[PDB]
Amino acid sequence: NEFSVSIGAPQIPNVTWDDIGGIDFVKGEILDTIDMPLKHPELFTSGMKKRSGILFYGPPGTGKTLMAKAIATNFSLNFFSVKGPELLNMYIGESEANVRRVFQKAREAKPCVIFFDQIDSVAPKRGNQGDSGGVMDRIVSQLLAELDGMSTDADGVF
Amino acid sequence: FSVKGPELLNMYIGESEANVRRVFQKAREAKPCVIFFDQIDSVAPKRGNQGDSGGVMDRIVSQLLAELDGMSTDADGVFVIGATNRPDLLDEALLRPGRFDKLLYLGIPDTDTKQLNILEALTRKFVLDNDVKLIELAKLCPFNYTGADFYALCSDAMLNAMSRIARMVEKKVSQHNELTGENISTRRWFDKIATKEDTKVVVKMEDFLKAQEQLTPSVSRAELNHYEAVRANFEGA
Amino acid sequence: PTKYEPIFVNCPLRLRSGILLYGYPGCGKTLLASAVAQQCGLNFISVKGPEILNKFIGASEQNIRELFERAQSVKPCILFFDEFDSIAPKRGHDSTGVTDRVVNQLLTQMDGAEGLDGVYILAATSRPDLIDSALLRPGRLDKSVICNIPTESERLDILQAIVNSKDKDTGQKKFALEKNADLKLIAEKTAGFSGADLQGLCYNAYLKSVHRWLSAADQSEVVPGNDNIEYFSINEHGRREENRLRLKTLLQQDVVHETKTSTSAASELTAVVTINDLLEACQETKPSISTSELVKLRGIYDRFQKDR
Ligand SMILES: Nc1ncnc2c1ncn2[C@@H]1O[C@H](COP(=O)(O)OP(=O)(O)OP(=O)(O)O)[C@@H](O)[C@H]1O
Ligand SMILES: Nc1ncnc2c1ncn2[C@@H]1O[C@H](COP(=O)(O)OP(=O)(O)O)[C@@H](O)[C@H]1O
Ligand SMILES: [Mg+2]
Repeated sequence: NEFSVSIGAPQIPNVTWDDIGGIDFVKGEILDTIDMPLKHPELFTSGMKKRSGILFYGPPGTGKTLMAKAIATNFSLNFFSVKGPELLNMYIGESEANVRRVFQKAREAKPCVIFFDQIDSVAPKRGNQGDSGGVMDRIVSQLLAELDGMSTDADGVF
Repeated sequence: FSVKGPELLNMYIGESEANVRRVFQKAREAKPCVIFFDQIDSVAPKRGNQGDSGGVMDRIVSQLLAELDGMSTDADGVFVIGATNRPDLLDEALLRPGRFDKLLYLGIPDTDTKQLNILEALTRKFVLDNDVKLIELAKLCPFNYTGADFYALCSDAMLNAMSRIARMVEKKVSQHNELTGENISTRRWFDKIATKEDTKVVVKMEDFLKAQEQLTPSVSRAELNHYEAVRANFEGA
Repeated sequence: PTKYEPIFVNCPLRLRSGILLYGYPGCGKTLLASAVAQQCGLNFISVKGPEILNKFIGASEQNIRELFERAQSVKPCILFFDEFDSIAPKRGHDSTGVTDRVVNQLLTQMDGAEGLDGVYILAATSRPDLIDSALLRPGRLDKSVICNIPTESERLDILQAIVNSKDKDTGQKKFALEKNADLKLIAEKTAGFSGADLQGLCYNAYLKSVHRWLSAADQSEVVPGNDNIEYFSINEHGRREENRLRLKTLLQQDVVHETKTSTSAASELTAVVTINDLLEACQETKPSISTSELVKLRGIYDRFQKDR
């Protein structure tokens, strides 16, 4: 906890998975998908790709954000929350630094889950506009490319 | 010495009028000769909308409308020879009888060309072994075609001659055991034999048609050419 | 220009206009160019995508110029503009001058002083509509060529390469097997296959094949192991008689010094691929595209040549 408070994220994984009722073999396939690469490593200590990322697109009112912290608690994942738009900054030419920071902190916390809540805040249509290529495009395309192009070799993050 | 029109727009606040004033000064500083101007889409003056919109930028056109037209009306020393294709992208604040007239059109020759003969004449400097000129068979191309691809076809014919001599030297390498203990040292062999045969050209294989019959699609023949051909009269005059 | 040029140095006429590649989406390009890098010259400047569209005025027109300069000034060097969504999708549709002047930059950089024609050129765009630009002139880019979804038949070559190509001076296989049978349905009939099954014909199917070697039998029934302290029939006392917690009250005798064992073999832990695992894989087909797109893309393909 002292490590997480000083260097890690606030609001550590701290909930009983027992409370996420009603989800079924859907939670089965999810949980097994995040369990097996974590605790059965002989099947997974290998150079191929291994289900490094997931997204969620259900309507509001079924709890995603809760189940994310819950599954993180189920295997004591290191945890970092991108609380939406805090990647943005005034300084064109430096605002991307928080993206490199995300993989810096992930790589520093090898068994980590990285959670972009409200990802829309940094995910318009990739075919955005015929207007200017404003910062909203240059941050998101670079982020998507880097999360495709790095840690894909340094396996471990989620 | 020419305007290099796309470059040399300075971004810096209120600076770039300096580059227009400099370029026309450096032009006039040679007394007798023209400036080439690319497409005027290099400037793309476009009346304030759906683009630069005349606000955060005006600095080039707001000078070019005036000062070089002043020189043009005194009509000495320096002359314009711009190469516009897309007047729909331009405001027509130039390109008009009041300033810089003579919207001059030629079109593309339909099929009757001496330019086919001049094509042959510029495949020359490299040898055609035939006694017959054999040029006219190129007119088997469907009409309205006579673009710069004439020399893309001369390039393809030359590359075919290169491919022939390449496979010939590959054959010589394959039989190089006839004069060396092994089919080895090719990168030394060609230099130490060097029995002339120095890529002497083989246009005799007429492979310009062998390219052309593929309908080499870097040619343009679409309705866009008809669009230009009609609007040159209907609006380009 | 590099194998036969050194023996035909006279080099009569026009320089090579490089690559005007196109193909089906998501495939068919970087896997070639990154290997062509073996002979291009220096390791070429594969800059690509939006990176050109820096900011409102001037920056792209600076960067493209310094790009061509710093590419050529050492050695022959390709670039990687790929899709014209990077530059020159159309005239107009611009703001503050971001794109269209840098298009005219491209048309002016492509002349005169490339240093060596082994710059070549490389465009690789998917879906070669949305260009409508003069750079299709023969002296600006070469002839169009398609990369396309074939019949299944080359999948056998693809599969065997993927199995056997990646090596560490070892003769290793990514997914070692002895062929239980010929590819049969896999080579020629494996699914509806309208979209390609991609690497997804092997990915996850690998783990399925591993399950029949790691999870089935022993690991589902016992903890397999050998040597060291091991299990023993200690038989010291009844497990629960005086209390429910007598069992495992005593600790082990000694800590292990060290132990040695190979990580993988054909005997153990290898992938043990089978035809019926590929049958399961092709039952789990996920075609990358559907005919509802290809009916449009086919038009976009064929209309790209002979037509404009
Ligand atoms: N087991 C459960 N199954 C379904 N819903 C649950 C469960 N447990 C709690 N909830 C409800 O899920 C709600 C969360 O809804 P939702 O995930 O749409 O919101 P959110 O976390 O604010 O969203 P966002 O992901 O957009 O930030 C909680 O208000 C809670 O009442
Ligand atoms: N034989 C193959 N067929 C199709 N795709 C392949 C093959 N081998 C590798 N790939 C994939 O090609 C991708 C890169 O190629 P590219 O055509 O640039 O894709 P994209 O069009 O999505 O950028 C990589 O993700 C790689 O996994
Ligand atoms: Mg949330």
